[PDB]
Amino acid sequence: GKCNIAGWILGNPECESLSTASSWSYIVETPSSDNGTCYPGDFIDYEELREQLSS
Amino acid sequence: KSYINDKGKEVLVLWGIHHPSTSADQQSLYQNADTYVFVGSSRYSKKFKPEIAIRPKVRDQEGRMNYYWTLVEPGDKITFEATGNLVVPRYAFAMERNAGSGIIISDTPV
Amino acid sequence: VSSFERFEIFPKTSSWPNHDSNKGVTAACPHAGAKSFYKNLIWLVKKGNSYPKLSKSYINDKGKEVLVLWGIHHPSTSADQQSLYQNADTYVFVGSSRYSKKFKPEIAIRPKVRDQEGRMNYYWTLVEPGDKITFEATGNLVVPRYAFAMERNAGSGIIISDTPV
Repeated sequence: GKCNIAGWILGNPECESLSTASSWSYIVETPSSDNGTCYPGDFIDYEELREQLSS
Repeated sequence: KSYINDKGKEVLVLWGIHHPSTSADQQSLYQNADTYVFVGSSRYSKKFKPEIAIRPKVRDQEGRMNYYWTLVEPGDKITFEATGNLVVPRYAFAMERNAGSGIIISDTPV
Repeated sequence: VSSFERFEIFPKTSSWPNHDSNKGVTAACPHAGAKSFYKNLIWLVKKGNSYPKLSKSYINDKGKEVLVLWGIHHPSTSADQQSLYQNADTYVFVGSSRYSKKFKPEIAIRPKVRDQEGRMNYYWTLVEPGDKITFEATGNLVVPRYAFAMERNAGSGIIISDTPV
């Protein structure tokens, strides 16, 4: 939905309503999905994590 | 605090390190002025040192929070040690990664 | 690069009332035989016998990216540390909305390169339009003097050649 992987995997309060199945084949974000790290800072090796979690 | 992976699969553990804007904020949150955080498993090992300084306000914050992650193997222990500045895990994730997909960024409806 | 404008991000004459902005020269960087230093950086040194806590911010009002470069000096000896910065146990912190790093001088003798047993590490970041970059130090900071407002264009490369333009 309106969250990104950072926001989703940390449990950003705006993503609580998302349903997360026990498996998935790829990930979809929207171009306007920017509910991420609501407290600013660095997400280390973020892109690696995204790839790890992609399926 | 230690956790042993008894899930029979990899566990993604995420945590945060907080870097306060000021020495006052450091004391107000954690009391100890000179703190560290340590995270260790069989394959991961890293000590963190809070870097206290004023950053430009993002979302009204002059402090920063760094986010870290690692994959704990089945049967392995990960240990967290801290005297401050640790955003500890509450939920972690047992998972099985399959091959390699990717991330589609699109308005296209499911 | 489609746009490139050098500007004095921290004016040498006014920015550092509590530090010495003239002694930071070295025989390793001679200019016309005299000891000198990088134009775009200033090697700040203790003023008299004091290096007070430094703090200096710049807000990006250029409507474009600003390239900021700075240096961290790692003296060869504890002696050199005191002679330049007085404080024996110093730090430097650089922070923006996107950058955040604390530096610790690593004091040790390196093999002499260009007559220096000390070392200087060089760092850079791109400040977004409207963002602030902050410098904090109790020694060992080679501060910015000029920075660069810029617009990066697409993607070229670097030709290394004697062929004439």
